[PDB]
Amino acid sequence: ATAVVRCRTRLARRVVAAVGPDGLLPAPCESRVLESALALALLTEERAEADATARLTAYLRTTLRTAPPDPFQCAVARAVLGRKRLMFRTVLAALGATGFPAVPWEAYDTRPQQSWLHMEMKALKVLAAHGTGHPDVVRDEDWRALLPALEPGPAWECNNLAQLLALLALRHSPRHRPALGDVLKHVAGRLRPDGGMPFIDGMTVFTTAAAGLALSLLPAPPACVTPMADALALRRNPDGGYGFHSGVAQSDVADTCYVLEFLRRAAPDRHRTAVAEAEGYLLALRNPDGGFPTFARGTSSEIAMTAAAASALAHDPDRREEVDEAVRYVVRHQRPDGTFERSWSRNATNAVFRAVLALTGVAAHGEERRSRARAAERALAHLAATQNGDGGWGHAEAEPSDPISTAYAVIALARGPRARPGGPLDRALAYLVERQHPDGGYRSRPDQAGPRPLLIDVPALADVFVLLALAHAT
Repeated sequence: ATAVVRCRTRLARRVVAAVGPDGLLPAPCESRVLESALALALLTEERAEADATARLTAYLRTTLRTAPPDPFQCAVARAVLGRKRLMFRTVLAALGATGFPAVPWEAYDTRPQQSWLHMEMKALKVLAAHGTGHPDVVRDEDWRALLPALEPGPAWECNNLAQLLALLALRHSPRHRPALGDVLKHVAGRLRPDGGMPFIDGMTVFTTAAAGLALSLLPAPPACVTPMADALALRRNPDGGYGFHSGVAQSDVADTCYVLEFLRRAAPDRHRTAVAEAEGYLLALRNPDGGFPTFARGTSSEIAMTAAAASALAHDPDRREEVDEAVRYVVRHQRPDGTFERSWSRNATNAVFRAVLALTGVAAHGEERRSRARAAERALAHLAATQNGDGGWGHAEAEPSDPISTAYAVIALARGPRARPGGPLDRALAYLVERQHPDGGYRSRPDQAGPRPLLIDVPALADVFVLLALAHAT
């Protein structure tokens, strides 16, 4: 058949082969400068784990020299070697790189429902109180929020950044120091082969769900979709949603929508109860304006999450009203140039693809059909207007192409007119065909972020999102 189908086939064989007998597609996260620097600071201050500290030091020097990250992480590494604004500023101040923000202490107090950020901001509050010479300020409720960092094993919620900041704070407390020695051993044991510390253990639930969805959209889905569906469903949280990796108790809308989209196609009867519980999870999060947040009702609706939930819920015709109110929300928030707004993915094409799928997957007629079609047309026009000469898209309009940003654009354009020779979708597919490696895979600059906007590199996601685009486009 076509070069595109042959590319899709080779990629699908590779993705299937990567799924293990437990039904999971492993998705480890690469070492990151920020966490590697914090781990170095912590172990050095505690005069612990000499072998690990030297490996961390070598990792940071190599990475600064060969693949330097964004300027904030660079400044963090240089500090140790020799609200978001408040967080990042206080991190640099704790490492001696700048002054502590002259803010009321309440500036560090956040809603506990945002469990990871809450721990990070409490740890940073303690670091600022001690760093400015006001340790008496710290309240017992501040320390109490940090207690999960003293538990042995992997980090609480698989989050190495939160545990490291918490431990940097806790080492100032005589009452908590008996527990420090054993956790430092666990922290030191996490170093990757390159000597670095990753942000998180991985994103295997997110990645397995997106891969299952891609495989479920092929003409003949492989048999492995069933154990993949099984492996996801048995990991559901009590609220019916899904976190991004095994052992993540905080559910989120992005992960839950990929699981729900996959289960609806590959196991709607076998996992009927998990499907219903995921729909229930989403509906319980829905905001009065018709949008959906990432984690917690009462926080701002987000365009990409609202579009993802619209498409995920659209399968049930009984949810038509909530789905229409979500699509109406997407239309209302489209920007004057046809785009939407970034969040968990750092490229512009991510929210475009989610919006276009919501705008075209829910069947509409009459005035609302025209309104949705016009919005989808402007978004696809934005893609055509910003397409690079090589057929791909980058993270932003002037950036060089990358496969993941291009994959998102392809998913959207597959909802436009039929591909034609030399047209935008045709050229994008040709770009993806050309970027396929001998081993059948893709290598891409990463697009996930956390804490936004700092990039997270989960290399398993490149193959998975390219396969999802090729499954949509063929």
